Amino acid sequence: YVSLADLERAARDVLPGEIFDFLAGGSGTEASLVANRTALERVFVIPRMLRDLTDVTTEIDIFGRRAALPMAVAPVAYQRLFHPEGELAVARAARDAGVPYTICTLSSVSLEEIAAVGGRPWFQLFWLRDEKRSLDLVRRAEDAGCEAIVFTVDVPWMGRRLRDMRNGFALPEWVTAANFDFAPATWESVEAVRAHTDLPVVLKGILAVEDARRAVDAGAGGIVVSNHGGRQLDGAVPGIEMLGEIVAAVSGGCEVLVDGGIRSGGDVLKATALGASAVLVGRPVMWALAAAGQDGVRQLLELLAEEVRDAMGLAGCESVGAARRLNTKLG
Amino acid sequence: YVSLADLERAARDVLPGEIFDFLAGGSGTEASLVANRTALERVFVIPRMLRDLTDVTTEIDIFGRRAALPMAVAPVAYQRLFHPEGELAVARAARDAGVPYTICTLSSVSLEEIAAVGGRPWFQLFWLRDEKRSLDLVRRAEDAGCEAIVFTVDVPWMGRRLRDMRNGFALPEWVTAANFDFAPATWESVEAVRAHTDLPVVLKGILAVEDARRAVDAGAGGIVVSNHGGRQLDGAVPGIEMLGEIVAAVSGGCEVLVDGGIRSGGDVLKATALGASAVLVGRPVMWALAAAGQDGVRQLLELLAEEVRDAMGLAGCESVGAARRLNTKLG
Amino acid sequence: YVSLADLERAARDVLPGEIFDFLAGGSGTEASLVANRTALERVFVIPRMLRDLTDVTTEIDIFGRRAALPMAVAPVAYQRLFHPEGELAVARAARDAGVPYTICTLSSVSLEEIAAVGGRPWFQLFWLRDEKRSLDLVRRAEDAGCEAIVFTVDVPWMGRRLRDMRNGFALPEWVTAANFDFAPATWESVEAVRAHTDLPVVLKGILAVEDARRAVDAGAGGIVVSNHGGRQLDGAVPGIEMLGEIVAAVSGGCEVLVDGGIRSGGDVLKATALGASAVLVGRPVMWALAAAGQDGVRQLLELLAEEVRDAMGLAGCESVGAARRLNTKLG
Amino acid sequence: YVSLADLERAARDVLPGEIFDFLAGGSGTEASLVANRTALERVFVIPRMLRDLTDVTTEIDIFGRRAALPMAVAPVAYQRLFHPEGELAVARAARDAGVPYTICTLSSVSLEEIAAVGGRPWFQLFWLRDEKRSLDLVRRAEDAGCEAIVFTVDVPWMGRRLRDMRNGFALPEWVTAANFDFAPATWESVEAVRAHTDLPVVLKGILAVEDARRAVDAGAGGIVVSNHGGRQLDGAVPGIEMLGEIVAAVSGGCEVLVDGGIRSGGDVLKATALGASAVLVGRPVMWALAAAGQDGVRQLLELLAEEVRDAMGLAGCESVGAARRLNTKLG
Ligand SMILES: Cc1cc2nc3c(=O)[nH]c(=O)nc-3n(C[C@H](O)[C@H](O)[C@H](O)COP(=O)(O)O)c2cc1C
Ligand SMILES: Cc1cc2nc3c(=O)[nH]c(=O)nc-3n(C[C@H](O)[C@H](O)[C@H](O)COP(=O)(O)O)c2cc1C
Ligand SMILES: Cc1cc2nc3c(=O)[nH]c(=O)nc-3n(C[C@H](O)[C@H](O)[C@H](O)COP(=O)(O)O)c2cc1C
Ligand SMILES: Cc1cc2nc3c(=O)[nH]c(=O)nc-3n(C[C@H](O)[C@H](O)[C@H](O)COP(=O)(O)O)c2cc1C
Ligand SMILES: O=C(O)[C@@H](O)Cc1ccccc1
Ligand SMILES: O=C(O)[C@@H](O)Cc1ccccc1
Ligand SMILES: O=C(O)[C@@H](O)Cc1ccccc1
Ligand SMILES: O=C(O)[C@@H](O)Cc1ccccc1
Ligand SMILES: O=C(O)[C@@H](O)Cc1ccccc1
Ligand SMILES: O=C(O)[C@@H](O)Cc1ccccc1
Ligand SMILES: O=C(O)[C@@H](O)Cc1ccccc1
Ligand SMILES: O=C(O)[C@@H](O)Cc1ccccc1
Repeated sequence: YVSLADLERAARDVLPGEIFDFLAGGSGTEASLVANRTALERVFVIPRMLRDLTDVTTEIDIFGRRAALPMAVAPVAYQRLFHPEGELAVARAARDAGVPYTICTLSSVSLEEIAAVGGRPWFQLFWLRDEKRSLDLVRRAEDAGCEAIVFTVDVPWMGRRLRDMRNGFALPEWVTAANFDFAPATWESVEAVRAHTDLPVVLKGILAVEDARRAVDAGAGGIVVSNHGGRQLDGAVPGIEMLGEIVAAVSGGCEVLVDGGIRSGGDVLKATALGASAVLVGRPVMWALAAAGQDGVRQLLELLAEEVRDAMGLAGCESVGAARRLNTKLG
Repeated sequence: YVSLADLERAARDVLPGEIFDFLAGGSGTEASLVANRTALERVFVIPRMLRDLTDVTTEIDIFGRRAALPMAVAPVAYQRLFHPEGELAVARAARDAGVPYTICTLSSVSLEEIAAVGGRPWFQLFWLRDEKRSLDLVRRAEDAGCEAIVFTVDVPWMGRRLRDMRNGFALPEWVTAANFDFAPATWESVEAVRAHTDLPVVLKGILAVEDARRAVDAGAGGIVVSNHGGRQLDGAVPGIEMLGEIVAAVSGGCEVLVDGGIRSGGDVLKATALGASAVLVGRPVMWALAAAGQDGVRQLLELLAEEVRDAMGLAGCESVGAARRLNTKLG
Repeated sequence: YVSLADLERAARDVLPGEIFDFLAGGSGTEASLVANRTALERVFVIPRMLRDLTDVTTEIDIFGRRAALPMAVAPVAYQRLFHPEGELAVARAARDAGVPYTICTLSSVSLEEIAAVGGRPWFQLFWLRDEKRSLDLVRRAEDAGCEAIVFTVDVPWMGRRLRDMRNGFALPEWVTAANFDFAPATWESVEAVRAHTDLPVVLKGILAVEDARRAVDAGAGGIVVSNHGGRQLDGAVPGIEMLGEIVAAVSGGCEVLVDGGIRSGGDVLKATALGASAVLVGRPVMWALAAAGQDGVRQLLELLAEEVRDAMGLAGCESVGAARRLNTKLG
Repeated sequence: YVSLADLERAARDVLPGEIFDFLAGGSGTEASLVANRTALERVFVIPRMLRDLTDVTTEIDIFGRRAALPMAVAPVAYQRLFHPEGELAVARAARDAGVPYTICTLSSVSLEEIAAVGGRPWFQLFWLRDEKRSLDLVRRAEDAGCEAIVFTVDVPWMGRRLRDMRNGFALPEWVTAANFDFAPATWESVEAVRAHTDLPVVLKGILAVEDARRAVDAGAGGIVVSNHGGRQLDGAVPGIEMLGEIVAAVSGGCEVLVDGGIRSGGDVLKATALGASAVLVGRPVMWALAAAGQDGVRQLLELLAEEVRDAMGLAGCESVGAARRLNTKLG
């Protein structure tokens, strides 16, 4: 595998069609899904030359911990859909690569088992039905050693995924929500979470500038600027198109991550140059999982690591901070 | 049917080619027809998160009455072309959905029969040959219980529809202008109508900002920002491209509606976010009529209702007014 | 024929390939040729409604004479290439339509014969080898009753037409330059012409704003904002893209015409709305000539006349002057 | 051959696939490779008319010497890959055309043999492993009569060329680095070179404005605004998109060249109009070499010479300086 696109074809071959579609699809006409890629493709970097590259490092510090790359594995529900080892395969590869892994509320292996793998697990929260259970999930995650709560804020309910509707797709009987035996979140829900954990709370799915500033005011330790991979509002702006304005508005008040369509180290560089602290990567991690299990994800993460270092140095950046100071031009 | 596009294919199968073309076509090279869709596709919404969605409502008040959605059925002449029950099937489904139905001057069932169906009928006016007959049609409509006069102002004569010319298309002998046994409108014609009814007069086919302001000055209760579905001037700007500027110029002085290419609840949301009070929908209603009669239109209107509610809540809007305060970004 | 595009197909059928290519082609990679159409397609008109259309007229006064449309037939060399009656067929149809016809320096029928047809002939000048012969051609034209000298200023030499090179195209022995038994023009050449005729001198092939202003200063009675149909500099900006800026810069000091890709009455309207006094039309006139001789050109000119009137009234313009006051929007 | 594109097809026929790919390819997804052409295609020139063209000259003075065209042959490593005579064939044709030829550090014929051909050789430098050897290469070049040192500054290491990886491409045993029996460059390396030669030092691969100004401050005699033909950072902005801003920032302090996708005399004109002193041309020279050896390159250079003169005069420019004062418009 010499690009992330080799892995997509290999995943399409092995997965059942309806599962491939569950993974690949977006909501509505898939406008936002396609726009995530379009938007990245319009961005060109203006590289710097003749800088010292004797110690190029891709490491960052985030939410109290060193990460090997400015990247984390995005939350993706039900990973046993893609491979029998599911979340454990992905979490092991992430641990070994030094990349944070986001454990899902709807994980197909329990959060405690996943966290036992080690590494830098984060925990993604879907707000439940009741405040007390939501907060129980948060406490479980914190007790298990998760280092951040990734509160998903863009899913008051799920988007209408027409591929799944047409396929009549439903979870196989062999995949379950292993954390169990839901409701719209509000700012009051954010406060309830913030009051009940000492972990950084990261709001995932912020697109409006006013919401980014309120997230800081609310005591968030980060946000993820995201349209949920084009799976929520069809017609929502891509995160990458809001990122620059949002980074300027928070003015260092929280970490600002982005996701949506990141498919190479050059894409990571683009996101960094627009001001992102780090990115999330979703679908490609699942392609590598589907294609080759743990070793598949490990290979993906090594290819991304090499592509990020490559891109940084070709752009004259010895550190991620320097990459953030690069300028861009739209094509 | 899980999108409006399923219905188009079903209509293409059942209708005779030349009738499908009458419906689908525009004037000239169809530039304005295509641009209506292009323009909507360029618009992205910036959704808001974490707002109270406990009582999301799609209702609006317009021209004195509650409507269930910010939408009305556009005037489309000769609906017996598409189904034997014609306008009565459409008007019944609209009534049952709580959406206003626009009765045409060139309806293939008489305006009085259509209005007898009940619901919230509006009446569209083509200016006749003489002031007295025009005003008779208006009086008939008002006497029959129509709640607004939709004066079409963009048809001093008809556009050159090359599909129809090539097809040598002509009304079958079995469809007639059931309101009977025409001339360019002017501002003087608007005043004659305004002076002779107590109903709100809505000017349909306004694109210039100066014309929107004059419509307010003239005592219009609304306008429809529209290029007549690309069927009049070929090269006329899409309404959606003028809407924001026109909403700012009238500064609350009349309702501002838009039409042209609205094909989903996400499109409704876009129009709302650009400042529209409500939209009209034309061709898709006729596709549903052609495909499945009354029940077909009912299904379409239920799908739109669900898509509008979906979109609103995913964008953090509990009401249409809140949707109007959303910001947009062009792609 | 219900569009100008029907005529192109009919011309492609009858003409020998290499002659069709001579007609259709441009210089280089044909970038400027294609851009003429692209540019027109980006322009949308903002129509006005509810104006008096009781006496819509397409007439204009130009260079001392009434014309039936804001349009003239562009100079196109060697029209016997396309039909045996060549320039006489075209000039007769133009006369009968009330449109000025531009007689070429390289006409395949003598300028005196063409002018004998009557109508409103103009004469296009290519600068010769010597000042005295150039001026003889001008005197011949004036003596024959031509009403304007269209001095071509964008051909210091001919563009590299790769279709013709590949075809090894050469004038058949049966077509000759009937005005005979060339050199780069300069501003000094313009003055020599201006000093030797009382006719309005029109500089054809102006694209820079500074050249438009100098043309006024030089005593030109008009200019044609033009990239020579994409046949001269490959990469020259389309005239339509310079027109607005040039109209503002001359501020009524001379007539400002445009050409390049005008293929409908809607295109005429666009050019007018951008500020053109009139347009030239080239290739479509030759398609109609090739397809059906005199009667073919007559049909084209009647179709354009109807399309121009149609477009004007749909846009609320009772006169060409009103069309010039329309606003536009780029798509 | 009547365009540069005829030569590409002829090269594709004769070269082995993997060598054609080595030549044609870029890094990553080839975004920057494609963008070099896109960017040129967006540029339109605004030509001037009616200027004196009695003595049109394409000559320029650069780095102390007259060149016949505002163009040089770009450095391209290992030219014996494309033809058995390699660099000598290219250098002979360049000499005979009066165009500077850039001898590569990785030339497949020794720099001394190439320079013995005569003409205006320049020498391109890749920074070595040690300062003393780098400087030896520079001294060799100067001793051999090279007239400028083209220091490549955009290759701290090589880009990831996926075509070559997929092809498993490797230098045949019959091609060697004939100058021998590498390390990231820095500004300190530039100074070491500048201190050790009296030749103008030209930094090739500058894209940021701040780097252009520092190059002047560093005592460079020129720069080449370049993304290395899309072979280094995938996502690097095209040089042509930075050129105008960089020319304004150096304000005459050094020569500013550009490369990337120059494929015609019209493209040369575009680069000149954006402010370039001269261009480099890479891939097309290798196509002509592959197709027809020395005589192939000679034919290419004659075709470019004629296309540059053609374009200049059609645009009203009697000299390259006048071409630099042309304005442009983006399409
Ligand atoms: C199959 C699938 C399941 C997902 N499940 C979740 C989830 O449970 N929670 C969440 O916050 N995001 C979820 N996401 C969204 C991802 O976290 C991420 O925002 C999106 O996939 C990012 O884009 P990418 O896949 O283009 O890299 C899911 C995405 C996919 C494709
Ligand atoms: C077949 C057909 C007939 C129409 N008849 C009328 C009419 O009688 N009066 C009118 O004002 N608009 C008429 N319209 C225009 C519609 O009211 C509406 O402006 C246009 O169709 C809106 O766009 P949409 O079809 O893209 O939703 C007609 C449209 C179509 C397609
Ligand atoms: C076959 C052909 C021959 C032409 N000959 C001349 C000429 O002799 N003089 C001139 O000024 N323009 C000449 N032109 C350019 C036209 O006058 C006009 O600028 C160009 O064709 C306008 O565009 P259109 O063909 O797109 O309508 C010629 C154009 C064509 C296609
Ligand atoms: C096969 C190949 C080899 C190259 N080798 C070198 C090199 O040794 N040094 C260098 O500075 N640039 C090198 N370049 C880049 C060229 O100098 C030039 O920047 C690029 O090819 C310019 O674009 P063009 O090929 O689009 O005209 C090479 C380019 C190609 C295609
Ligand atoms: O995009 C998302 O967040 C959802 O698709 C995750 C999910 C999948 C399946 C069932 C429930 C939830
Ligand atoms: O308005 C801005 O500043 C960004 O939306 C521009 C942008 C477009 C596409 C991708 C990234 C950024
Ligand atoms: O777009 C419109 O408004 C017309 O097509 C309506 C109409 C149809 C048929 C006959 C007359 C009128
Ligand atoms: O000028 C403006 O402000 C709008 O025309 C922009 C727009 C384009 C496309 C769609 C909607 C809006
Ligand atoms: O575009 C033009 O103006 C030329 O093609 C006219 C011409 C044709 C043939 C020979 C000479 C001149
Ligand atoms: O800069 C301007 O104002 C015109 O070039 C814009 C334009 C583009 C395309 C067509 C016409 C006009
Ligand atoms: O683009 C470049 O500069 C390299 O491809 C040149 C090179 C080719 C082969 C081996 C080493 C270096
Ligand atoms: O910003 C500018 O001024 C140039 O990037 C514009 C440009 C685009 C494409 C080609 C050349 C120039």
